[PDB]
Amino acid sequence: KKISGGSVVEMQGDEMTRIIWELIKEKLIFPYVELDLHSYDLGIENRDATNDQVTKDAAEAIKKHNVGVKCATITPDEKRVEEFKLKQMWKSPNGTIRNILGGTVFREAIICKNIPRLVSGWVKPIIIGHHATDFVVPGPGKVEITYTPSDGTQKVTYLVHNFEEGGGVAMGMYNQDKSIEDFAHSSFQMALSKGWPLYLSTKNTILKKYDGRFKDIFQEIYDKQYKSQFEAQKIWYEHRLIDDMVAQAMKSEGGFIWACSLGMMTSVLVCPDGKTVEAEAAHGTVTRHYRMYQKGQETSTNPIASIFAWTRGLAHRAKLDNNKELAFFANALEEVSIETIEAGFMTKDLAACIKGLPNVQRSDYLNTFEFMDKLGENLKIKLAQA
Amino acid sequence: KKISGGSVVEMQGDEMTRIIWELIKEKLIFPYVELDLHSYDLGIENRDATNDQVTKDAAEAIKKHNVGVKCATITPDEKRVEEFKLKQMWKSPNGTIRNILGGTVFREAIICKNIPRLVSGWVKPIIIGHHYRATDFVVPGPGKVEITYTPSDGTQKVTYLVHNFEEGGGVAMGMYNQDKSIEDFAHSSFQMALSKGWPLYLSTKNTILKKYDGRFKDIFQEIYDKQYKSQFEAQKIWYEHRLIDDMVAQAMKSEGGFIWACKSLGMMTSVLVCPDGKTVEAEAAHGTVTRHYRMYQKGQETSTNPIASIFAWTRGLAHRAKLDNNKELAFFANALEEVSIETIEAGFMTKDLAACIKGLPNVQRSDYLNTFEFMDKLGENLKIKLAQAK
Ligand SMILES: NC(=O)C1=CN([C@@H]2O[C@H](COP(=O)(O)OP(=O)(O)OC[C@H]3O[C@@H](n4cnc5c(N)ncnc54)[C@H](OP(=O)(O)O)[C@@H]3O)[C@@H](O)[C@H]2O)C=CC1
Ligand SMILES: NC(=O)C1=CN([C@@H]2O[C@H](COP(=O)(O)OP(=O)(O)OC[C@H]3O[C@@H](n4cnc5c(N)ncnc54)[C@H](OP(=O)(O)O)[C@@H]3O)[C@@H](O)[C@H]2O)C=CC1
Ligand SMILES: CN1C(=O)/C(=C\c2ccc(=O)[nH]c2)NC1=S
Repeated sequence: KKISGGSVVEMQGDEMTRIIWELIKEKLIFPYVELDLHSYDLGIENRDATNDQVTKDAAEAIKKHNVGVKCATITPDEKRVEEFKLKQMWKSPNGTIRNILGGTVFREAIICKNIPRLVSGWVKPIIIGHHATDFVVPGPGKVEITYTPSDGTQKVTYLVHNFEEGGGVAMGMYNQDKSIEDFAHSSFQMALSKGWPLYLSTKNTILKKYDGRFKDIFQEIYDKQYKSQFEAQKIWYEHRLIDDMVAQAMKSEGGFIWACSLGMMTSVLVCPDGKTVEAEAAHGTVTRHYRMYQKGQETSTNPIASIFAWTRGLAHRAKLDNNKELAFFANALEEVSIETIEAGFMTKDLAACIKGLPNVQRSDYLNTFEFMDKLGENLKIKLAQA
Repeated sequence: KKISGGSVVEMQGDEMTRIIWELIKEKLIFPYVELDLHSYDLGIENRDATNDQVTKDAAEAIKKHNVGVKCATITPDEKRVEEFKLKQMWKSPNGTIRNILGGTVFREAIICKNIPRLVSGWVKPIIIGHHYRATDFVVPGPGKVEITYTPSDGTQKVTYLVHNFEEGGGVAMGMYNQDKSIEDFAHSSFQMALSKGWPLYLSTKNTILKKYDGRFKDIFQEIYDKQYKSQFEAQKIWYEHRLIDDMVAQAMKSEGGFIWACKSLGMMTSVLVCPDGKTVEAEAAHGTVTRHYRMYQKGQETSTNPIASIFAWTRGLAHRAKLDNNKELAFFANALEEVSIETIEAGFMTKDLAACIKGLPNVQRSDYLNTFEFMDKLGENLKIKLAQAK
């Protein structure tokens, strides 16, 4: 009577998102889906309690089971250490996981037809994917950067700058071909999965050789694994330059992968091998909202990013398992969310995008529990019907 | 009769901006201001003709007279060489001038109330300083990339491994920065904050590049304490280093009204600020507007935006005034800046602004004036505004 989801690593979070997260599982996921769930408590007091072990433990779990969905979690500073009496200034969980998993991060804003987009439109969303020794130079003299190949066949030495002025500062950066390659695979697969064109954008004219190598190693992997599958879906890859991008793009239908309100932005880390994926929101814990919540005040916090974390995650578990039932479900919910907002029912943040904050009458939007309630109602219906 | 302006270095540019600059002069400056005008014609023909000499001179002039106003100039490339049979693909004027005067470039966007902004929280303006010359090359296969510092005083050289490539090849690059260059950045930066009475913010990835951005933060504080804290507190402003992630946070959540030191185009104003805090060069941040200019050539109606260009004149003129204690000029410059904003805030604008409000597809002709009409309306409100302050 319920769907078999399968293996999902979930990660609990902090403050206001910890609440929405629970609200989602309760009203939107568990009433409908059975999962073999590898839950990991990543909330600040638990991370401290276990010496950030829970984090490493979770990351390994995702590596194992391919699918991870993550609630937003407190990264620590002074005030935090002071607040929870933390033993240490724990390294961002995103950082720790990203480190054990690799891959490249894709960021997509969810588009609602009644919600202002920067460009008037933009019917379909653009999907953005983003991609050293430094020292002091006491006084004058040459800083040269020099390359000797393994076989000692040559030696190239380029001068970085000659200091006759005084001292300064200097640095050296590198980048292996492998990493560029992983960036490419991920970039093309992303374009495949979402059946959309891919673009690349570089300096290329300034940092010629560096950004050149990117142009190249993309082309090559395209022309030897992807030129084929791509046109098998009437969909291209192409290069371009940053300002010529923003050119034909800020006058575009939108809806392509481009390689280089917060409640609506969705990040996803897509690993090299295409099989492993972690989804989360792009926003934080929404502390301001949670302080209010604590104070007994009413809140209007956008659960969409967090929802899409779930769906995109579930979507990818379905894909892997070859699970048409589940696949349908994830999609069905992604629909209901956009549907419900387009229907006019929405949280305060969205309402502000439409009317501007000074203009928002309480009856223009719904509070956190009201909006979550409404999606619950609309999901229940939409599923009952089709 | 007219206000005595003083020494001002004028540079004339190309294409649409050339047409507009002549209108700004004719209609808005000259009628009210006499000026000891060192003009230099930075047209492309003339730059060609004189063997980019006129450029150099203009820079040298600005050096000597402290105040410049630049019209947008063509930067050549292959296509341009053909169009103009150029003797040579001459370097970017700004490039030439900036490498003679030094200092720090500063963009401020001009904000009208009726113009959908980037963030509606930004009710007051945000001014951004930016600091290029990095050597980069391709590792074809395995080997070591090392970066070596040999002191000029004969002390043992110092070698850092940048990466030892075993599995494959890749890319590499050195980057550098002189103390002088950073000192300059800091000064220019504190100069401009005091100038504009707004507070100053430096951002870095200092945590991540301990030594490289470490130097900046330091050099900035060390300069800030040694000679600006006094003047800063004695004006209710402050300096402060921050990290980029904190810095965009506070920015996106702010009221605007601050200068930030960082390591629509007809409303963007570029200002080169020399460290001495005595020389300034003003210019619109946009280019020569060929697209519009070729429309103008073929007899068609244009609606190009003069504000950017006008503010070149006004910061230049304003700085001149401030230098010379010219209370009369000072007023005028402001008076004109306001009239600008005002006129647009009154509905009278160019097509590009009209499309900021009504959406590019929904822009009807009656929403906006064309270049020449709008330029007149500026002329009209200026006269009127000026007549009122008397
Ligand atoms: N683990 C993770 O993935 C991340 C964690 N964080 C953590 O978040 C904590 C504090 O977050 P902070 O950086 O202050 O800001 P957040 O990114 O948490 O959100 C700050 C502001 O953005 C708006 N906002 C963001 N998300 C939503 C939403 N879903 N619905 C409605 N409004 C939203 C609200 O604006 P308004 O005030 O106008 O209502 C909110 O006050 C920090 O401790 C940080 O470490 C941050 C980012 C990612
Ligand atoms: N000397 C200088 O400081 C600079 C010079 N240039 C030079 O300009 C030439 C061509 O410039 P280009 O690349 O077209 O860049 P431009 O800055 O001239 O502008 C390109 C587009 O931006 C919009 N735009 C810019 N300024 C205005 C304005 N004042 N009013 C209305 N719309 C505006 C127009 O778009 P739309 O067509 O949609 O109206 C315009 O076609 C080159 O040779 C280049 O080197 C460029 C930048 C700076
Ligand atoms: C405005 N502008 C430039 O500055 C430019 C190139 C440049 C500038 C300074 C320098 O030191 N080297 C190169 N081209 C255009 S247009």
